[PDB]
Amino acid sequence: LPEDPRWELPRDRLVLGKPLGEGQVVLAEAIGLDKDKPNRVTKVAVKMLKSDATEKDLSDLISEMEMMKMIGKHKNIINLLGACTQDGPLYVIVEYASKGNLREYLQARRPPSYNPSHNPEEQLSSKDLVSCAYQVARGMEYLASKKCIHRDLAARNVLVTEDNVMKIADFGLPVKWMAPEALFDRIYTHQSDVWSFGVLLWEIFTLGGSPYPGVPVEELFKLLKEGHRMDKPSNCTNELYMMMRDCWHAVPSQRPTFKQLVEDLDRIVALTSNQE
Ligand SMILES: COc1cc(OC)c(Cl)c(N2Cc3cnc(NC4CCCCC4)nc3N([C@H]3CCN(C(=O)/C=C/CN(C)C)C3)C2=O)c1Cl
Repeated sequence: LPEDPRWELPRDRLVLGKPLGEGQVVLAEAIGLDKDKPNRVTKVAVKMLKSDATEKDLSDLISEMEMMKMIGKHKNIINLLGACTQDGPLYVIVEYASKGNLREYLQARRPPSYNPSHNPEEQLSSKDLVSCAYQVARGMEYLASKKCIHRDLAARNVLVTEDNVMKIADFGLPVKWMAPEALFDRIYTHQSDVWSFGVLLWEIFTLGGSPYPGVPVEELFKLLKEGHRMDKPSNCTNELYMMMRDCWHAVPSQRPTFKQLVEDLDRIVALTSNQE
């Protein structure tokens, strides 16, 4: 594989740590990732091919990496940090998110709807929830501006850092998150991503609720054509419900853009107190 000096990090500068999940992702420590601070260690996530991996697996991993190079940096996406491509197997180094995906993060913060965790965490304010939504919309607005269409936007594909920064995941590569047009015609656009975001908003305000609970997949597209839409979560403002519903406009052209959603969420965040 051709070397790329803009991203290469010597292999011995990376201390492989524990599994993070399934190629596969391990936690690691990078020594001197910032060339200005060569004695600093930074926790990172690393992706590499699985044990019984194919040629297709390899070139997808490369495509993902090359795509990540082009998209550029934004604080609300999982950014590329480097790669080990030479002295052995391919490693792709990206930012680490210690607090899990948003779906788990939220569930684990439910009041003791059911809390599956034996290790529960502290309650989130109303302002925190809106601000989570705002950050995710910022992520997507940036991705949309670089002409990237996600296709599987959902709370499970948002990750949360140690500092509670929301970061879009796997943006360079389930039916209950798809716009109808994607579901039927396999037509994915920025507008279908906006649909997916509405579902993601509903997850936020159900603290990780499963969408369309009890509805079988088979039925769902029909129900959707007939104008079926999820009910408002028990604890969600009418305003934020309207945003969900706008995201779920049957006509893709009539949905708001991520640009507009960011603006709207910015206003709502500033209008929601830390105490309400
Ligand atoms: C090219 O490499 C990547 C490209 C990416 O998007 C463009 C992403 Cl999102 C990733 N990441 C980076 C990443 C960063 N931090 C974490 N933290 C874990 C969160 C899950 C709990 C422990 C820490 N994970 C990353 N992973 C995956 C690894 C597993 N992930 C999950 O959400 C797993 C959920 C399963 N539950 C039951 C624990 C996210 C990734 O796949 C990686 Cl490694």
